[PDB]
Amino acid sequence: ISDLGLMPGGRVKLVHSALIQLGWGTTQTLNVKFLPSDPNHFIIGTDMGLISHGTRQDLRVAPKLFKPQQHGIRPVKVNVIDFSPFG
Amino acid sequence: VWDIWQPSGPQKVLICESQVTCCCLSPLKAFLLFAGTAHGSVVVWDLREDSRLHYSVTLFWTFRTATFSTDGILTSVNHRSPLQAVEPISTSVH
Amino acid sequence: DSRSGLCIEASSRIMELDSNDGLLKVHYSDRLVILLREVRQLSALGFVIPAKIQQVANIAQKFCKQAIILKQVAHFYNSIDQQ
Repeated sequence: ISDLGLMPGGRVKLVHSALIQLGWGTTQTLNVKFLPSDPNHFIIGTDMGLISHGTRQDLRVAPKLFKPQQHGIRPVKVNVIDFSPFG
Repeated sequence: VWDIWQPSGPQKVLICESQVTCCCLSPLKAFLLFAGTAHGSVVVWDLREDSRLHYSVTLFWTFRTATFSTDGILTSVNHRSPLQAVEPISTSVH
Repeated sequence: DSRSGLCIEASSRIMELDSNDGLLKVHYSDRLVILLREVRQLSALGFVIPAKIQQVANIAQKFCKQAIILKQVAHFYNSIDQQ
């Protein structure tokens, strides 16, 4: 099964989990951004006002979360994530 | 699809059936173009393809439509959940 | 009153669209969007979520997922048609 062209498919699949620390109780994500330097690292932001860190290969390198010098929650609903294109 | 330095007029165009978002390009060369569908499926067009077997119009300009979406063979990777973002992961070291 | 009463699942149609164009007819598109926002905002704001809302919210997810795969099947068919 394919289109009537000469094109690849989607047989390969890998799945990774997220929101372990974050998770009614069911939470979601809003945005993801990977690290240009080592694309195996990435961060994910959620509506609850926090951003988590993780990677693909070694999933225990630094499983910390990012937070400003604030308290409580402040669900600022982060909507844009980027990376500084420098060293 | 168009370029900054080129004169007036799009260079190419891709088409789909449902709402398209979560779009990105190939970082090594213009081989594929990727996009996430609003309804959770994933599509990719073949960029490095000649113009043939596509509906053309006069005034010439020719359209291009070619992808096999995850709408076909059923699987779990779709997770039946809208997508938020896609990104090319340049980690192939195998 | 009107949105917990056995939400009717989405169904596709091809009889009214006898032009080789299958379409999914979602009935309660509002209920889904509302409940999704409902639980998300109540959680973020530190508000209590009544049992009634959590039951239907979990159900609403079921409807959303099923509606999407139905669209996928329709899209697959529609692709076949175009060929």
